[PDB]
Formats: sequence, structure tokens, C-alpha cells
Amino acid sequence: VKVVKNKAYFKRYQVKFRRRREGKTDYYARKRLVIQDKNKYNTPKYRMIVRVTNRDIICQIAYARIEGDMIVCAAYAHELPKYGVKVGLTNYAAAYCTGLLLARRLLNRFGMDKIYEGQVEVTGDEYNVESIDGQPGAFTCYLDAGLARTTTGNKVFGALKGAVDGGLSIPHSTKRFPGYDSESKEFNAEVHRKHIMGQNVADYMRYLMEEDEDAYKKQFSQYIKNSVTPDMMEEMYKKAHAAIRENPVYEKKPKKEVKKKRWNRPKMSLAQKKDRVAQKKASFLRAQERAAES
Amino acid sequence: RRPARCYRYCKNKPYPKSRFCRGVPDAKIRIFDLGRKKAKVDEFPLCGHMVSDEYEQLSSEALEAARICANKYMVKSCGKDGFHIRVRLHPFHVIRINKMLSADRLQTGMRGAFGKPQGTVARVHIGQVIMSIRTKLQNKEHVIEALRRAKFKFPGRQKIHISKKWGFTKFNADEFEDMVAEKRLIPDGCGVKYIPNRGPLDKWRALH
Amino acid sequence: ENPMRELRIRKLCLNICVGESGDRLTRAAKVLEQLTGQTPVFSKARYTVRSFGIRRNEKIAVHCTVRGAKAEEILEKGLKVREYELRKNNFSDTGNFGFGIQEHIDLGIKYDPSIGIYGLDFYVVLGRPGFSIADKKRRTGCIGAKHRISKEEAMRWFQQKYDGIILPG
Amino acid sequence: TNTKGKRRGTRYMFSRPFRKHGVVPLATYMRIYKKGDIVDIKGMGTVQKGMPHKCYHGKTGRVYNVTQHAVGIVVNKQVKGKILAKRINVRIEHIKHSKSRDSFLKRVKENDQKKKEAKEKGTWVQLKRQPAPPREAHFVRTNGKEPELLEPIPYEF
Amino acid sequence: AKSKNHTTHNQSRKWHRNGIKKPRSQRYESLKGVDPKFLRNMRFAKKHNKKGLKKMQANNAKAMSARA
RNA sequence: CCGUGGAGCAGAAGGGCAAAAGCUCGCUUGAUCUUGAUUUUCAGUACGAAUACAGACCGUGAAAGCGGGGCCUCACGAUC
RNA sequence: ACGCAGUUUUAUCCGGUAAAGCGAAUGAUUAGAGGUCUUGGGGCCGAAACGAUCUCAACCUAUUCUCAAACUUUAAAUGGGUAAGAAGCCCGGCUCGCUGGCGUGGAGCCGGGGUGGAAUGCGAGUGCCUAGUGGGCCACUUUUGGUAAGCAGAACUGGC
RNA sequence: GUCUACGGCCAUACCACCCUGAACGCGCCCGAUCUCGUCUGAUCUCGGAAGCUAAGCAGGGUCGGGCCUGGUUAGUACUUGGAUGGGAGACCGCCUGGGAAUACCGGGUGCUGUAGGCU
Ligand SMILES: [Mg+2]
Ligand SMILES: [Mg+2]
Ligand SMILES: [Mg+2]
Ligand SMILES: [Mg+2]
Ligand SMILES: [Mg+2]
Ligand SMILES: [Mg+2]
Ligand SMILES: [Mg+2]
Ligand SMILES: [Mg+2]
Ligand SMILES: [Mg+2]
Ligand SMILES: [Mg+2]
Ligand SMILES: [Mg+2]
Ligand SMILES: [Mg+2]
Ligand SMILES: [Mg+2]
Ligand SMILES: [Mg+2]
Ligand SMILES: [Mg+2]
Ligand SMILES: [Mg+2]
Ligand SMILES: [Mg+2]
Ligand SMILES: [Mg+2]
Ligand SMILES: [Mg+2]
Ligand SMILES: [Mg+2]
Ligand SMILES: [Mg+2]
Ligand SMILES: [Mg+2]
Repeated sequence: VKVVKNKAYFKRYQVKFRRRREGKTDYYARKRLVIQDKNKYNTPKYRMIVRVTNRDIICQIAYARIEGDMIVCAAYAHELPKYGVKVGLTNYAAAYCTGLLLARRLLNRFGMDKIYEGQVEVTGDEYNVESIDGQPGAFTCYLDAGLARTTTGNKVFGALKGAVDGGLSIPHSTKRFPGYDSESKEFNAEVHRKHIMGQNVADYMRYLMEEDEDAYKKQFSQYIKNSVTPDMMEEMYKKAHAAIRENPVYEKKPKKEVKKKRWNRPKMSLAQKKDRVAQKKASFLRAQERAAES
Repeated sequence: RRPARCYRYCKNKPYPKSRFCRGVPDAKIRIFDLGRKKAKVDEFPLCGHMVSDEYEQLSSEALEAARICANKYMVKSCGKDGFHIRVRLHPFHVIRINKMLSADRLQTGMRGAFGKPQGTVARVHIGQVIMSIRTKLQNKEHVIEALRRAKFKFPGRQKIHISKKWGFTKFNADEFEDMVAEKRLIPDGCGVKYIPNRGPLDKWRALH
Repeated sequence: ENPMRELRIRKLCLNICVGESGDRLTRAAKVLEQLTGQTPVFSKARYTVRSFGIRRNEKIAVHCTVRGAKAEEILEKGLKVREYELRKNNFSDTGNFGFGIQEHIDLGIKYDPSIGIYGLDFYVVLGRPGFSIADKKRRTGCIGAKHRISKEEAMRWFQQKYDGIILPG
Repeated sequence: TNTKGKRRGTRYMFSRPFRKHGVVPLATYMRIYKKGDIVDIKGMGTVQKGMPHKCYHGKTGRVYNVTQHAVGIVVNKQVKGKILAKRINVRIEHIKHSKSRDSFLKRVKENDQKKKEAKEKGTWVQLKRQPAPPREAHFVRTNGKEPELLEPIPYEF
Repeated sequence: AKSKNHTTHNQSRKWHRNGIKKPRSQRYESLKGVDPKFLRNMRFAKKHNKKGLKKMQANNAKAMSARA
């Protein structure tokens, strides 16, 4: 009596798209990130995909082909305890750290480590990579922020700054890095340098240790249950960038079987389904006979 | 009212009462069922229907006269509510009239010659049923005589068939009582609802 | 014996529909400012009418959304005024309700002769943890069937907390 | 008097057919168009910038020019008393390859491999395409059962 | 004063007298209308072909003649 | 809460569009200068409209790009 | 053997008409059955009461009969374009201010290597000058206006 | 036998409801001092990790609705070409070739690429 339900709605319904129903892309920006202009005919346009997830950030470089996307090089946030970043897996320091790791790993795969050193002393400047004549050209790549909103302080820009100091020629404007004053249009390099080296959580740990030890034992428990103190953080990432820039080689795991198959129910067959139907017939007929009499 | 000899064989494209006509008067017929409208299915076993042989047009006034003649012969023959008659064919084509003397030469010639809408006719394909009368088994001669008396009042030549199907439905009269008695066909007023067995099981559980 | 599935006050909606714009509307916004401790947000009309005198893009009403501690406090004041007695048809079928009050100084704020007396509409939605899927940008899905709130669950929660009276008449 | 402007006979032709409305899939974009390819032209109503015309729908031509995000085609169009090779500039969204030329390139590569193996081993492989020959004198089987007898059926209505 | 306005009768039989042949299409098609950036490339490409293509191609012709 | 266009896109209809071509907001003048090619009407002349480029100087965006008027099909005019 | 074709085949695309469809969107439209939310309206228990009940309409559910030049999921036959090789393959190298992780891509140029690549028929290509013509009609089939015409107006092919 | 990130085909992969999910992983979740943005830390942004698979998600099921495919429909409706064929006309039958759709009935209900990880 309420509405007219829905019957031809299904017969006329278009699905949106496979990635769009899950909600992971938009295609209105992918149709301008992916597609290479036809004057170059083969030379792919490299996308730096940086995805923020709870407990883990993902830095990948991919490109596009008609069979699918081909990922050249990938670096993940949980690899950093092998490099000496024990905890802090999703901070802005881990963003800069993973970008630096990804740039060093790509340049180590292509063999262009010794040239294009980029930046060693972390300053947070507008350091754009110049190509060197008489040498192979610099790797050029373009960001994908994804569905996440580009706001000053989004750590996809921290991953960008990590890759840029690693030595990837990525075009960027400075006004979305954190520490940028929004009213007065100047940019401060020292604030962004402090934010890369991670003295924000240093100040917030000192703030919690002054104000309330209840919250300091509420969060930061994994910090104190291995070790974190602010001077050790500010020297820790300083150690960690050199530890990455000396050995980015990534030692692949042995994977292996050593496992017992069996987790998930397979598809039951036609005859078994039809005999389920037959038992559902026979039991209801038996009930109709018996309980109506008794 | 122009003679129906000229408004005959389907020459022009179908021109329905629609968004573009906007000035066609009402059709002549308005009701379509005359007998026991609320008759259930087993109350009338057989049906005789009227098959067109030619490809032509039929006018709404002709349908109006024919259903009245068949109705009158039925209610004089086998009593009120001893029949259920249905005109299966509806008029939707709209014919045009370009009328003149609007007696002198001096109005216009054939200059503006898209005619005004005259009225409504019904288009017929060969082998399409005009009327269907569902009655008892005893009323077989009365159906034949009634559709004979309507045959003179339609134009052209068309024949009269006595159906193999039970009721107005599309199922065989031989298979019908043998198959409604147990399983599939549930009666629904004058109609008959078919059931497949590829439904949810709630239909079969609500049955039996 | 149920894992982390708790009915909690998701947000609390506060509405004042003044018939006109200007002075009385501004004083109504001042009322909601004194209740919430935050500035209200205005409303308007897509189409006017001229029968009761509203025009297009006239600032007709004010409202506010209050979340958390102040929300449960102002809900406490509302049930304190209406004596915990809410009728059954005050609940919607989808699990949320609204009850409303007149005489805005029943809640416990000093009256000024400058402002006046307004009729204040309270609307409560109910929330379980997990409802914040449908609002966020990136991954959005249907909420599901067993997780959503029913008429019965809402009225039993209002029987449990605040000791409400249900009034089936 | 037929109001001779662009795109007038196209209530159906530039339409996206059914259960395919929406964004353009990207495999149409990510294809390689070299000078000398053979392409089909098909209208897409979703991209309204560079639709060719209503004349060139379905016509199959040769590629001769490539720009940033379009392509120039040469298409044999018939006008009044003679056919002409015109030069159109069409965006990429309306274009796909003809599979005919790729099938012919597979024919050519099979012919070259058979030619090399034939010159190797002295075999005469007959690498032309022969059209459908008449049926050879085969030999049917009627074991066990007499042939089924068919007759025309009596009329009923 | 009325005349037959437009028709296309007796037109195909006129068109197929001399024959509706194709537009010839000779080798090395006309190169106008192509991308000016590509054309600016190909002109310097051709003249520097004819400039520097003497010595190393003569060496490679001698080398391929020595091989075969 | 449901809601595959049942709305809106200035207008006559048709086509197309749903993290959009719709609504709101922030910046803005690419509605700028210039040579050509091509389509459309077609005699394979023109005006008009349009397509794809090229070179400046810019706007925007983090960036990829987008933009040289209106989401597309009409909105306009030789010699002297 | 060059080349060509009012032709067929072999592939490969394109269309939205004939037909069909409405229990698929839009538009019209016939009739029955089921259901109890919503009223207004009739009747009844009654001081009155969504106090209870019967009825009506509307509504919804599955059905049913008929349709569409300015509707359509589907979708013919006839038809339109392209391809069926030396201007093509394959190898090797040079040049580029274009492109750019890369001696990378793409074009051009050079040298080398192997023509037997559907059926059928035929000689083709090309230039100049220019007469007459710019009042048409009929026939099969498809079709628009009209009651219709030896009427007016179109399409394909032939004829006069 | 699986998931994550990016995808290609764009419903065989949707929608409704009910079951099950060990390890990683995605999440849900706990808070606003910095970067950020709102009436509102609900959304967006940011430091985490006490809990939780209840939900999303992933697998399975529904004589499920829809989709795809295959029979029946049906050599039927139509149709290239032809006849000094029938017929008053309407149209219909034949030779030549090609050949469709709904109700009806049966079957299925994702396949994959690149990089990474758990049994
Ligand atoms: Mg975006
Ligand atoms: Mg008379
Ligand atoms: Mg003339
Ligand atoms: Mg929703
Ligand atoms: Mg429209
Ligand atoms: Mg947008
Ligand atoms: Mg430019
Ligand atoms: Mg048409
Ligand atoms: Mg038809
Ligand atoms: Mg002369
Ligand atoms: Mg002349
Ligand atoms: Mg003359
Ligand atoms: Mg015929
Ligand atoms: Mg004539
Ligand atoms: Mg005449
Ligand atoms: Mg704050
Ligand atoms: Mg702020
Ligand atoms: Mg929160
Ligand atoms: Mg879950
Ligand atoms: Mg569960
Ligand atoms: Mg099914
Ligand atoms: Mg499933």
C-alpha cells in the first residue's frame, strides 16, 4: 500500500562500475592520470600511488597497459622496522620515510644511484631535481592522491617530499606542504622540516607528560612498551634516512608452502541443490500429513 | 457521417489518438463486456470466437452495432448471465476528413489538404479475433447464430470458429480440468494464474 | 553478552522554525546559542507561498546539531521537562524519534524580556558503532540488516534508560 | 528542406545502446595508432567534442596523422558522381581497429612459415585460399533402422 | 505554373557510364596537414640524414659486403 | 530511510551527463594575439558554424591535464 | 604477369526498417480477483467514542484484452565500407633540435634477402576543347496528401 | 584456498534476506595538541591501538528476483529476385534463396593481469 516497490528497476538497472561500486577510484581523474598522449605512442606515464590505510601506508609506482596496470616498484610501511623505524607506522615521518625508501629502491633497480643523489640534509625546501646533461635523464612521475582530499598536511604530500628528496622529478607546488601559512602566502621551511623530523609528536608527548599521565598511559602504549623518547626520535629518523640510503635493496621473502589447505566452503552441485529442494518438499508433506491428524 | 465504403483498406500509417492529434472526438464504443462480467472460470466452459479473413479496417460504429445485436440475441436466447461476450479489438486509428463546401468554388482547392480528424477505426490483421463469447456447453448453437447475425453487420468476409481452448485463457480444454484439479492453475476471477515451479518455496508452502 | 553493539545518541538536532526573518529569527539564534554554546545555522525556502508570507531565500528558521556530552545533557533536560513520558507514535519506524517542547525557559535558563518565548523542536537519532560507514568518502556500503535499529529496539532502549513511559493511547 | 545541418538523422545512431550509459571504458583510450593502421569509425554520444559526422559512421579508413589526443583519417566518401578520399580529424573515443587486417596479417605469417618449411622439406603445401569445393563422394550409413517416413500434416486451425 | 521539384531518378545510370572509380592513390601520399611539430622534426631529420649518413653507412656497407 | 535519471542542465525537441556536463563555494578572464590544414553546405566556391593542431602570453589546479566561449545539434551577412 | 570491376566468395565492422514486444522504461487502454493503510460518503449496534462492525471509492499486488510515424528490450532479408601482398614482409645499420629512466619511442634514410598469395572477366591511365540539355512521363515493388483519379509528390530498376 | 594495493572486461561479478570467516590484511573503534576544516573532530585532516569481527568486506545458500547463454516458439511471422499465378479488389498461394522476437523449459551466477603477505 506504501509504494510501487521495484520490478523493472532491476531490468533497466546499470551497475556503476566494478571499482566504483567498491568505491576506490573516480575515473574522472584516472582518465587524465593514466592516458599518455598519442604523439609518444609507447612511453608510459608513471603514476606514484600513495594510499593511506590504518596501520599502513602504501607507496607504489605503476604505469598503464591495456591488459592492466603494471607496477614497477613498491614499498610498504611495515618494512621500516627492518630499517630501524620501530614504531610510528602511519605518521608524517613514516610518510617521508617511505617516499625516500621508494625513490632509493627505484633508482637502485635502474642503477642510477650514484648520480642524482638529490637531498641528504633534510630541509623541506623547494628542491626540484635538475637533469644532468651527458647522463641518463631523470625519472619523471606524477602523483595520485586518490579519493583522499588534498589539504595542507595530508601525508600523501609527505610521501611526495620523501620521493623528491630521494631524487624523483615530480612536479609539485609548495603550498600544500604542512607548515604553510594560509593567510599570509609565504612558506616556512623550518616548520615543515620540524614536521618531517617529527617534533610534533615530541611536543605532544611532552604535553601529555606535563598535563595527564592517564592519557600518556592510554595511548602511546606501544611506544613505551618498546621505547620512545623525543630526543631519540629526532636522532632516530636521522639514523633511519641514512640506513635507508645505504641499503634499500629489499630482500624478498621465501614465501613457501608449508601449509594445510581447507578454509572455505565450495559451490554445492546441481544434484545436491535439487535434492535439498526434494527434502524440503518431503518434510513439509510429512508434516502436513502428521500434525494435521495429531 | 461519410459512407464507410471509402474508409476501408489500410492505406496510410497508423495514426493514434496521442500527443500530436489533440482534436479527435470520442470513439463510439465505450464498454466492452456485456454478459456476466463477474463470471468465474468454470462457470463457462466453451468459447466461440470470430476470426477475420480479410485485411481491412472496422469502424467504431460498426463495432457498436455488432455488440448490441449479439447482446440482444444472447439475452433473448439463453437468458441474462448465460454468456460472457468480449470485443477483443479496440479502435485506436484515427481517420481524416478534408470536407468541402466550406456551394461555390471560392473557398480553397486542394491547397491546405491535411484533413481534420473524423473518427476512430480499428485495424485488423488476418487471423485476428474480433469477438469472443464464452458460454456453457449447451449454448453451442446460440453462439453460432449470434455471430452469424453479427457477420452481416461487419463489412467484408470473416468466419466463425469454435475454440479448442477452455475459457478465454490460452490452455487446452482437454488438459484443463485434468490439470487444475491438483496442481498448477489457481482460478483468479475470470482469469487463470499459471504457476511455474521455479519460484520461492513460499508459494508451494502456501499451497497444499 | 553482545559485542560492542550499544545504542548511543548519535546526534541531537535542535530546531526553531520562526515564521519570519530578521529580529525574531535573530533572537531565536541567540536562544540556540545560549543553549548549545555554539553558533546556530540558518534555513530558507526553495519556494515561497504568499499565503503565510514567506519568500524565496528568506532566512526562515534556525537549527543546530549537537554531538556527545552536551547532546546527552540537553536530552536529559528535555526528558526532565516532559517527565520521561513519550507516546509510541513519537518514534519513527526506522528507529529515530523527536519530541519537542514549548516555553524554552523550562530547560533552566534565565528569561530576558528582550528575547521572548519560542517553541523548540528536539529530534534524536540513535546510533550504533559502525554507522559511520555510509557517510565517509572513500569506501561506502549499505549498513546491513541485523545491525540496523528497529522500532522495538528504540522503544526498549527508552524503556531501559531514563525509565520512560510509553503511552500507547 | 530537410534542414541541412550537422547531425540530423541521428536519434539512434549516436546513442549509447543499452545498459552501457555512463563513463567511457579506458581500453578504448589505451590503444596504439600508427601511421598505416586501418580503423573503424563509430559514433559515441558521450564525448561531444570530436564526433566525425553522420556521414562517416561505420566507414573504415586509413590513419595518416597523429596528434596529442586525436587522429587524422583518410576515408573514401561517395559523393554525386565520383568517390573522393577526404581527410577527417576525429578524437580517439570514436575509433577502434578493424580485425580484418590483423586476420590477414595472421594469414601472411602462416603463409611465410609454410613457405619456409616447404622450401625446407620439398613439400608443395598449396598456401592459397581455395573457395568451398563441392562435396566429395562420401558414403552414408543406414544400419539397423529403416529411414523415418514423413508426410504433410492435415490442416487444423 | 507547377513543375516537378526534386528527384534522383536516372542518376545512377548516368554515374556508371564512365564508371565510379577510386581516387588513384599513388605512392608517397601528400604530406600536407600533418602535425607541425612532427614536420619540424622530420625536415631536420632528412637534411642531417643526407649530411652525416655518408661515412658510417659506407663503412657498414663494406662490412656487410665482407660478411656476405 | 528508499531513491539508475523518473530532476536539473536559459530556451523547440532529440541526444548526452550522477564522487558528473547538475547544486554550492574559491579563484578568475582562454569570450585574448597569429599563421595555416580539415569538416559541414558543396560546384567539391563562399559566409556562417565546428574539428584537430602550431607558436606566444596566461587562468586554474598539489599535479596529471583542462581551457582559445556557452555539454552537442540553430542563433547570423559580400563588393563599394 | 601491370591495373581495373554497378559481380560473387572469405573474413571483419556498421545500421534500428519489415517483423515482434508490452506480466521491460514512455505513451494510450479493457475487465475480473486479492488485500486491508487512507479518507470522505452510505448503513448498523449508540448519549458519542480510529467503541465495534458492514459498505464505498482511492490505493497496492500479481493477472488479463488491445495498440504506437514523431515508443522500445530484441531484431531480420535486401544493403554500405574496408582487406584479400613486392607500395608487401624480414634483417642489419645511420640521422633527428620531436619524445624521453634507458642506444626509449616514433618517423625518415641506406644496404641486403627471398613475388606461386580468393573466384571470374577484361586493355588500362590521362589531358584539352565543347555542342545539345537545365518543361518530362509510364510500369513492378515500397511509399506521403486525398474518398479517388488517366490526381499531386518521393525511392530502386527498366522503358518511352 | 585466500586477502591487500593498482587495475582490464563492466551485472554470469547487482538487489533482497539468512548462515560462516582460523593468520596476516582491510576495517570498525579511542581522542583533538600541533597541519587541517566544519554549527557539530558526524564528514575531511592528524598522534594511536584498550577492545571487536556485531556491521562493511570475503565465501556459501535461497525450487530467490534480475543478467548471460541454450532449446521450444518456428522454417512460423517477414523478405532479395520471378511468373500471360489465383483473385472484382483486399490480398493470398508457388519457385528461388535468406531468416527473427515474447510468454514456455533447462543451465550457470565472476574470469583474469602486476606487485605484495599470510596459513
Ligand atoms: Mg579529484
Ligand atoms: Mg451517397
Ligand atoms: Mg523542371
Ligand atoms: Mg542510502
Ligand atoms: Mg534532452
Ligand atoms: Mg568535480
Ligand atoms: Mg596553445
Ligand atoms: Mg527511423
Ligand atoms: Mg509494425
Ligand atoms: Mg553547338
Ligand atoms: Mg554544360
Ligand atoms: Mg526550357
Ligand atoms: Mg512479392
Ligand atoms: Mg505522378
Ligand atoms: Mg501534372
Ligand atoms: Mg580544535
Ligand atoms: Mg582551523
Ligand atoms: Mg571519531
Ligand atoms: Mg566486519
Ligand atoms: Mg556475524
Ligand atoms: Mg532464476
Ligand atoms: Mg554470491
